[PDB]
Amino acid sequence: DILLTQSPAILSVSPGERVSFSCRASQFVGSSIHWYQQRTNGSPRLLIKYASESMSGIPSRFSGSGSGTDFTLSINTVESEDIADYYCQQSHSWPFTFGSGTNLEVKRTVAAPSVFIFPPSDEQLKSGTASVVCLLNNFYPREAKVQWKVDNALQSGNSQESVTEQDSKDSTYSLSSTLTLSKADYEKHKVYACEVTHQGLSSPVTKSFNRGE
Amino acid sequence: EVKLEESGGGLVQPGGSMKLSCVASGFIFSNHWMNWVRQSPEKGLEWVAEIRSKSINSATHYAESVKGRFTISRDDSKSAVYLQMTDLRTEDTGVYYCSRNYYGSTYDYWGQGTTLTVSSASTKGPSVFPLAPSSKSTSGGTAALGCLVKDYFPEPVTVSWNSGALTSGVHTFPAVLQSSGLYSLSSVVTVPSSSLGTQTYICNVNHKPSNTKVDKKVEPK
Ligand SMILES: OC[C@@H](O)[C@@H](O)CO
Repeated sequence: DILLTQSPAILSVSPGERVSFSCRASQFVGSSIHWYQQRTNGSPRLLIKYASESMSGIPSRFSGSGSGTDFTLSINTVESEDIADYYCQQSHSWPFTFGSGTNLEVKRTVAAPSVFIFPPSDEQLKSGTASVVCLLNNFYPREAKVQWKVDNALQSGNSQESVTEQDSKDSTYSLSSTLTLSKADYEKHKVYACEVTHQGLSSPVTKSFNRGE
Repeated sequence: EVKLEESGGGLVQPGGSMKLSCVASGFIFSNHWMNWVRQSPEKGLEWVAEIRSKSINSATHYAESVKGRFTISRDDSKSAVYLQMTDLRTEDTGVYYCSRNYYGSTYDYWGQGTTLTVSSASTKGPSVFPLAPSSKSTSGGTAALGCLVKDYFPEPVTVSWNSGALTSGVHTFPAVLQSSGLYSLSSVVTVPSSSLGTQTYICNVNHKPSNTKVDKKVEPK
């Protein structure tokens, strides 16, 4: 079987720059390399067939080239909407095989997160559990630090975080941190605080509430 | 408009069976080759099976890793292609896409995928709690609200807002596997703070393996 090596796996470029994705085949594949775009939560969409023929409706900034074993997908001026994974595929010989994909990140100016906190719902509390959620919305770059304090005691091992993939409309990330406690431990404390640090904040941001207010 | 629509994914025990279906429209189905291509974090995109036209004996071809276990078939009167999977393994977990290949070249049309999970664990439907907006989730003219979708198995759940009429500002977070073995996620939307208490916000949570379909009205606190 033919191996398609896509390296590097991550590309990070600024808007308006040209970017090139590399696909190298372990054997001659002629010109039978096809390129696909897969956006977050989406299906692969065919972009270029046979190395350099762009499909109808693909924006003109996309183009491909190459023959033999070495192939390139170019985006001559990249925009945030181009954020996705890009896969190559060979149909020179059976079975057809795909590359591992290269992810495209499009850089932007630093954006501090908006920070929001949510107390547990009355419904969940009636079930014996308290989840407290802290939302860090629409920030860049990806790195952010979230710390839970309960009556100023730093918390550990009772929270989980989830980060979205980079947004193709505005190049930002978002993050949720969920602190989960038993209703009993929730009711033994008063102040529930979320503390956020990020490149875009001049000092840590704290969002908090007093239980039962 | 070509459309491909998969269904039938879900949870199955190791060694078990499951049949996926796909219905096609927008091209002459009986002339074209229908494929299943699966995707997983470990293996990436992986061709699974192809069935070609009745005119050339409906010839079926399988990836070596599913040969003998999977059977692909088609019904041209229904514009349907099927994948019967047996002796399923943990490593068969993934998203299964229905796809057309143009006579041995490009996969030029893809469905939206259907998710298969091969696991000994049981199906559990989610509980849905509001993430209620308040001053604590207001930042200038932006307020945030959402839904906490907790303690379900397997993946996936879909969340929409106001039956899909609300898409701007929505973030549905990747699920996290809790220590319990159950998944959990939040879906949030940011809205103008002036619209709190004057506009209705309902998250529509769907978890097909447990036939949960829940609409949750999220009200200010
Ligand atoms: O979802 C956008 C939010 O920031 C509003 O304030 C704009 O209408």
